Amino acid sequence: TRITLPRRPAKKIQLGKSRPAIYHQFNVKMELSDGSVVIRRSQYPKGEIRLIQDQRNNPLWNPSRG
Amino acid sequence: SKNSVIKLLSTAASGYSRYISIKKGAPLVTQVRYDPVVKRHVLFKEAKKRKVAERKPLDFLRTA
Amino acid sequence: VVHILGKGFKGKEVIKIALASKFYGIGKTTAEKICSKLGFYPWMRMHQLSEPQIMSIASELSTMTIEGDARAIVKDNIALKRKIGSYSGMRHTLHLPVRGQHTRNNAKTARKLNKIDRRG
Amino acid sequence: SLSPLAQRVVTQLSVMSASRKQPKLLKLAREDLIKHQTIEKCWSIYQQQQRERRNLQLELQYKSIERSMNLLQELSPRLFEAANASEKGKRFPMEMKVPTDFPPNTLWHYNFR
Amino acid sequence: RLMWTFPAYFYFKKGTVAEHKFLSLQKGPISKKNGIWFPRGIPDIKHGRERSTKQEVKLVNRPVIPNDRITEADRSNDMKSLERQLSRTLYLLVKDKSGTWKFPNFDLSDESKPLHVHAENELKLLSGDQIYTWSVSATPIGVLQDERNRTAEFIVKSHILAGKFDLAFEDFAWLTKGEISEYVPKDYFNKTEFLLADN
Amino acid sequence: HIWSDFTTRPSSLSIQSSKVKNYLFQKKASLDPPSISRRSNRIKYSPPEHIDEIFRMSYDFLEQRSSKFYELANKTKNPLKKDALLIKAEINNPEVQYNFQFNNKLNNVKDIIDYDVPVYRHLGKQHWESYGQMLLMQRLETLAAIPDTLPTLVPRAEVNIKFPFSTGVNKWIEPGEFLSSNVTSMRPIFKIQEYELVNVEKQLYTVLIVNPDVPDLSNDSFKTALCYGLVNINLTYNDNLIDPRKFHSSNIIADYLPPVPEKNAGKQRFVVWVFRQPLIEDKQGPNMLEIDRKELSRDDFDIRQFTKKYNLTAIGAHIWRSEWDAKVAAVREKYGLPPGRVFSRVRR
Amino acid sequence: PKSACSLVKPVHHLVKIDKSKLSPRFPELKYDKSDIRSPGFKPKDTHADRLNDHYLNTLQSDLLLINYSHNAAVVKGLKQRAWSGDSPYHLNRPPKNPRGSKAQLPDIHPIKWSNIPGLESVVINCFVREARENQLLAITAALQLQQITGCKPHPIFSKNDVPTWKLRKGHQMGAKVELKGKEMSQFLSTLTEIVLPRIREYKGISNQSGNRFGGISFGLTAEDIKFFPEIDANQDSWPKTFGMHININTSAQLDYQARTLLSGFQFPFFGEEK
RNA sequence: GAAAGAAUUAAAUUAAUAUAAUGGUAUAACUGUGCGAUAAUUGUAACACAAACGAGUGAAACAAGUACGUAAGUAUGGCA
RNA sequence: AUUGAAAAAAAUAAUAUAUAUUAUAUAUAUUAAUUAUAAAUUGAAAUAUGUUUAAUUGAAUAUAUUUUAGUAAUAGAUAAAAAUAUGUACAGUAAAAUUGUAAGGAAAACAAUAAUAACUUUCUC
Repeated sequence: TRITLPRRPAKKIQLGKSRPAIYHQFNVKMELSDGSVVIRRSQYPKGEIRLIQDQRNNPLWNPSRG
Repeated sequence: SKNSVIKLLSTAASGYSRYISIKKGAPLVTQVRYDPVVKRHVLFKEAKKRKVAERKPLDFLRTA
Repeated sequence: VVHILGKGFKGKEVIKIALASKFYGIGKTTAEKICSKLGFYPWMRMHQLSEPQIMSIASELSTMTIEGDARAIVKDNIALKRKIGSYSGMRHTLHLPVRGQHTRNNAKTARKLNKIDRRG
Repeated sequence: SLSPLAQRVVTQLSVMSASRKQPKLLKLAREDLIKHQTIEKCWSIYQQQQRERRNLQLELQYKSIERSMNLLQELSPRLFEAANASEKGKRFPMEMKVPTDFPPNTLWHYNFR
Repeated sequence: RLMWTFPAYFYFKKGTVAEHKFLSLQKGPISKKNGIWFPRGIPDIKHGRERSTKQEVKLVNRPVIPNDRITEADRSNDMKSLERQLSRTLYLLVKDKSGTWKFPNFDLSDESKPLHVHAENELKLLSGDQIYTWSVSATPIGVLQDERNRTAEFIVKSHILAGKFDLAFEDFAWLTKGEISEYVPKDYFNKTEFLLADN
Repeated sequence: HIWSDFTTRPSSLSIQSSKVKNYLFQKKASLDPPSISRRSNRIKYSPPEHIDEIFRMSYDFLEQRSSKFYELANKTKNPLKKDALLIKAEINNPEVQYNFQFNNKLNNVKDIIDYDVPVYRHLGKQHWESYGQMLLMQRLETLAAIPDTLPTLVPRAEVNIKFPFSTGVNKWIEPGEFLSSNVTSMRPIFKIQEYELVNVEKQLYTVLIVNPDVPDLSNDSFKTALCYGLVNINLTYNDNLIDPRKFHSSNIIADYLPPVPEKNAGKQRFVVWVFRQPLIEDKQGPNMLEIDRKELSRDDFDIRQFTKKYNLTAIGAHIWRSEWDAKVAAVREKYGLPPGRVFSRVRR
Repeated sequence: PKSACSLVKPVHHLVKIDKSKLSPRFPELKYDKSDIRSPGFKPKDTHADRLNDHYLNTLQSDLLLINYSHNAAVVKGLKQRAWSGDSPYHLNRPPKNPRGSKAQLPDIHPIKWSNIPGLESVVINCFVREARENQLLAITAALQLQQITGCKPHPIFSKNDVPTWKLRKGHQMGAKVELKGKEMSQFLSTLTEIVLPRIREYKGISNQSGNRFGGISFGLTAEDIKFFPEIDANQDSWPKTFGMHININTSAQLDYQARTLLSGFQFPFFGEEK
């Protein structure tokens, strides 16, 4: 009834030999709604993204300004 | 009748036996204890041939 | 064919009407010239869309008013008179002929869909 | 054996797992190790200094505020009272945004409201 | 060097047009082959990566081109402009009838309204309603006091959000903490150094 | 650039290896590490990228700091403060770190690790605290050598013993070891390494090896036994191995009698204690002290009472422990001690 | 076993024996995880954290200025009350529990240069309740979390049992991840800029939300998670997205201070404050 | 002034403990963990406790070997 | 040992090799590996040799050869979810309650909930 992935025997990480999970990350440029670019580290492979709906074009974040 | 008694015999041909109690499906037991006759520790295997519930082999290697 | 505007489509599917189908904010004539501005040879299927092209496709739908975004506009036009003294509001709220049809008999249809947020 | 959904779950699991994805251990020579230590220690010292500078500055500001408020209390009681109010629901303005990596197209807005 | 292998099998599906481009962009690792000397050790490979070394993974439709951090105003050295330094905290300074520079002073004759509000009103009046400010708090940051003129200048803090200033005071400027030392007197600077942010 | 200057500063702060020094200070990552002796291994090796310029910047930063510290250090008059300043100046020096970490501290060569230099001494102390001192403390507490002989210890000097003259083999004794009667037949050699700032010329030391576990059958308990007693020993930070070379026959208050445990008397702790002398002011040179040699007895020895009498302070300790074996009779015969008793196997 | 009597013996020295150092068992483990020689080494300070830098420069001084109350003394919390000794039965009696609460509450200190409020930690609790049926859903949720954060998630298991909700005890169900330092800061920045503006009728975080002491929280639906750029990248691989709780932990003495701090980092706050 | 550590006091044995009830428990018996999987071994047992006897309970120690622990050591089944 | 790049050694441990002693020592030498282990028509990629372009490099591309990919969790001396309940060694503290928080509610999970004197270390005015 319960859908599962049945476990194999676990691999023994010895004490001292445990290594920290450094995932593969690319430096990704986000251009926001306006031309303000910001670099962020990201796991998905895409060097550049440009955003349509951000805080920089939302009325809540700037009240004064198919 | 959920437990029984086996007869762990001594590897060294001494005859020494260390009777212990086991469940019905007793993972074929093998214990390393002292054999007074041969003045040394030694492994003790079961004597009469009983049976073990189909215990699956563990998949240490990745497969299928 | 892919995840075009999220709920995308399938290949072999000529785009022209395909848009009229999945999309709710656009249909028939609107979808027709929508391809015209994006200039895609008519009778053209989804599989042939050059991904970059879809990009234009997307922007195009953003330009005009599509998706349940308009579902609400009507929802409000409904609530409007409904909120005022409007026979419709009763007909709509009670789930009865909002088009003054056969309340006596053929009215199950109205009861089935006609309701505050009708288009469900 | 496994369904397509099961396969995709396994793939997803693998993405997260360290199974056969991680390199060899970063071994160094003794000279290299020393160089690394000297780099790290110096950096740590610099960071501490920076923290002290900032902390000192904050302390100085606090002292100045204290000096001001005592003076205000001495001179004009009403002004002091006005100054010393509960600012419980004080909210930073939404224009004071977190500085980006690179600036926008329009750097500054001269008109508002 | 310590990073994991990029799990390309996840992000790129096998037998797809997107994968193929990624593969073309990439270059593979040199595998071990029998009967050959590899003087940099034998290749240790798993998921197509040399474990002994760092991995490099090369990657409207438009290139994201960021704007220059230095500005036109910065190049010209226009002190009255707000766009002149983008990475620093600018502070409004003002030059009085005399040659001295200082932070905007205002006479509080009424003493009915709160102090920060009064300051804001004065600023607005000076501007001609071009400025849009926000007081950080009602509490004063510090005081400038003296014996010759029996006065007490209670200093408020406030943040320009969106507007001009542009204008008794002769001239003004927007400067960082390092430039204020040059402009303003030494004693004055000492009095009001710690109030200003370094960056 | 204070760390390149060696006008006033000692030679030990530099790296004596030229190749290593060159590798440390280059303008590009062109050379290969002297540590990796084998060519193929050097070829294989790849240091982490950009390491050089950053390292240089770090050196400059810490060199500047050291120079600033030195500006204070020379103005300072009182000695402990000056030493502390010196330590602060040089502790982050890469060269001194290299020297200390990767060369032996026990038998330090003076040109590499000079314990006359304050920084190196501080490093050595820190190293001792990290492991060896803790171990010693554990062995003293577990075996019950502290309360049984001498109430407490505040470990200051690192004390290491050896038995070179008996067998031939070279081995520093780990605290709480079981040594054979052959091994401990002839006398041991001490090394009292001092890490505190102390007057090398004036400060004398005493060394006492005591056996708390010799059985007294009148009392139905045990008594102490001073197995080896030296007094008025001169130590120097580098010259510190207490050997028959150094100490004279006048210094020996009780000359070495070997461990000769009786059969079934049990395991016998031999816990060496190292005390420093009381230092007297207004007196140039080393202040000696006379021991009443008839008063102190070897077959029964109040260590605490002795300490009280001569105003000693226990700075260091070490311990081994011997039990009966076949050769103890032979050892007794060699020394001319009597046959040796044999006790009942049961502690009834 | 001859006995179960536990009784630590006293010692005769003040040296602190680190027992780990005296062994030769775990030589890699004797090194600190910060040290390069440890297999546990990770480059920590890899790049300049932007939100943290902003906090340091602009906000912290402003916050201090806000929180200055003149001659503010410490407000002691509710503590365990002692008994008055007006009866000999008070003599070894445990103290009366606090006035209102059963547990003791902390003292609220005046804000000075040392104890200015700041971000301490973010925790992203995702408990997927359909995973009582399907264990694979928990895995997918964990992956999603990892994608969002760039940090390793930890699996949540069902701690309790209950019949009404079809829930067993000891069953893997979603995941969590405590972000700290630079990754946390990045995650906050993404939330402020990318995700929360793409939520349609988003007023903000409630002013009635939070702990009594410096902790604020809110949650995102499965609809909201598709705005994260890593999920956006391959929405195809995220059909059944899962919602999440987001516990922000501050170094704030009280909750209004924490709210103010979060506002400084461009978080909108809508409800009527307590 | 700040950080960081080491921690210290309080509180707690209400959690928990293979299972009743009581007794004990954080100096932890409880919990996590590495190793291991041996002492859930083999001869003599003094001596007590309990006790009519037959029985039962604790157990120093001597001897043979095993295990873990730097070591002190601990282990002759389980907190009782 | 052989190529790159451009006299030796000296800790610690480990491995290698030896030899001293009714002492688990030392001597020289070098710093391997550190998340893995069969079985993959097809996936991927590296090398060696086959055609056009400037002997000749790059490209394509074909055959052998292999290598990869069997995608799977713990990375922590983990710590009150479920898993082993005898030994040993090391290490830590629970529960309840209340303010919370997408669905979430009396009842999922998750976060926060005593005190810092003194002591040391580091920076610093």
